[PDB]
Amino acid sequence: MNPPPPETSNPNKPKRQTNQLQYLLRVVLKTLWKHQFAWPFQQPVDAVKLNLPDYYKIIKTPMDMGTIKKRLENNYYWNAQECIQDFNTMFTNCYIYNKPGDDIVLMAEALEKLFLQKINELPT
Ligand SMILES: Nc1cc(-n2ccnc2)c2cc(O)cc(O)c2n1
Repeated sequence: MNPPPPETSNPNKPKRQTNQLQYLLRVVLKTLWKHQFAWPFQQPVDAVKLNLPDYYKIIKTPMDMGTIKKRLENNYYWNAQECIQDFNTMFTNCYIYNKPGDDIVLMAEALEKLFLQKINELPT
């Protein structure tokens, strides 16, 4: 049984649009999305479909690029740092659930390096 996915809207949370958050959607997320190793990370982990019944017994703060994308489209974040923290949660979850050298880990590590290159310089 999968948990509910992370929220992509919250009326109690203030919204904001910044140049940096626009960039994280238009440039960073949409470039990572096209990477050959992006597909495992484009939606929440379906533990039922993927036959990973222990996934959410281990990962208690799930995050994925589909959720991040919807948050960016919703102007859900206050600032770029909040969105960057969601990317880092996504990568860290993969490294927690899996072991060094696993195929999925190699995929996450390549995306993380590309992510860090793209956010090295943000607009002002
Ligand atoms: N051991 C695995 C297998 C995955 N997977 C398997 C088939 N498709 C994705 C997987 C997918 C993710 O988004 C994150 C993970 O931490 C995963 N870990």
